Amino acid sequence: VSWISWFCGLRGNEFFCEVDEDYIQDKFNLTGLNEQVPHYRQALDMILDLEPDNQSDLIEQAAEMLYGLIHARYILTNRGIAQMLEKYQQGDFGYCPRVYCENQPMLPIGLSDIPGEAMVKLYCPKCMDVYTPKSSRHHHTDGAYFGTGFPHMLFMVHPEYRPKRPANQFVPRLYGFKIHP
Amino acid sequence: VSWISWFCGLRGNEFFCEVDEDYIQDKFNLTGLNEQVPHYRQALDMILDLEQSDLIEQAAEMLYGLIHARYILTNRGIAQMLEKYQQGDFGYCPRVYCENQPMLPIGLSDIPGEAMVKLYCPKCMDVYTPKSSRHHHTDGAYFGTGFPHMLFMVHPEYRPKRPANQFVPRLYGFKI
Ligand SMILES: [Zn+2]
Ligand SMILES: [Zn+2]
Repeated sequence: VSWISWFCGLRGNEFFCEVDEDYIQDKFNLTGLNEQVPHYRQALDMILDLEPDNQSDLIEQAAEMLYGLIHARYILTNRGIAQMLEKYQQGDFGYCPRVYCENQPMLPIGLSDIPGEAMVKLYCPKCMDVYTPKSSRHHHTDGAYFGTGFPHMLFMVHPEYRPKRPANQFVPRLYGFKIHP
Repeated sequence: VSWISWFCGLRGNEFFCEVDEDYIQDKFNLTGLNEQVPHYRQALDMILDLEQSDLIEQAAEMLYGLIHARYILTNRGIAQMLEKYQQGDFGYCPRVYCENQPMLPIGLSDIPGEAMVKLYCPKCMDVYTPKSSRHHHTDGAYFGTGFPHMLFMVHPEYRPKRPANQFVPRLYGFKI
């Protein structure tokens, strides 16, 4: 088992995909992450199952953070997008709660690209609005681990997947009478 | 425990309120329900606790449910519901920018067996599907289509201030 497969397999991390480590091997992708997560190299090795080095517990955390931040970049590359598109087709991220979006499958998104500013939310292509995950096992995931441009990039590479707009809409009525507004 | 209290207490019936039986005693409220639910009077007694055809029940629920939809249009009903609203009994709007605005139960139709009860957001003014599954077997008709409105059109002070914020898509800090 890889550190990564283990992570992505944990409960609450259903929204993540396994980042190809080739991507991680290209130092050019990790630009500026070093000046962002504590124990950078120590955490980077841990993610790569490389040599460790006394509560080396706080490391796993920075490994999460690091992994998380890398993920946000990865899913902008075609492979990442492909892996995510697959989880999309599997409904891994849930479906739009809005009644008239008829369970349109959602995509994970971040309200900010800066860490620790907001927990990952859910985007609906149909709606084009963002919602809060119904599960709580997802109320501790940083939106920054997904970013703000991911959902868009995906659809701006796979347009055939964009949904047809809602054939129906909510129409308020008191007794069969359309109330306005 | 009274049948009604028993019912409203079951799991999955958190959205219901206890209908004052005085209301039930006025035959004028039950107009046309008799030609809608099977074993009408048998089911009506059961609801009032009056002394495998455990179907006399399936209809008690239906009947109760249909009565409920009417009840919550009366001030008492509205009051009891408004209370459950203040308690968040119906959940909050999933929409991120509605900042957990508490919702109200609603029906997409007043006709039975046509759609399961959905959730209305005053802020949003849109309807959503309950996140729990224990609510995916409740008829919207037991709540009706005009209830949320009636409530707010009697308790305006409760209408929410519109969203101070909105979703703004961006690729890299760039509104797109
Ligand atoms: Zn939607
Ligand atoms: Zn709302």
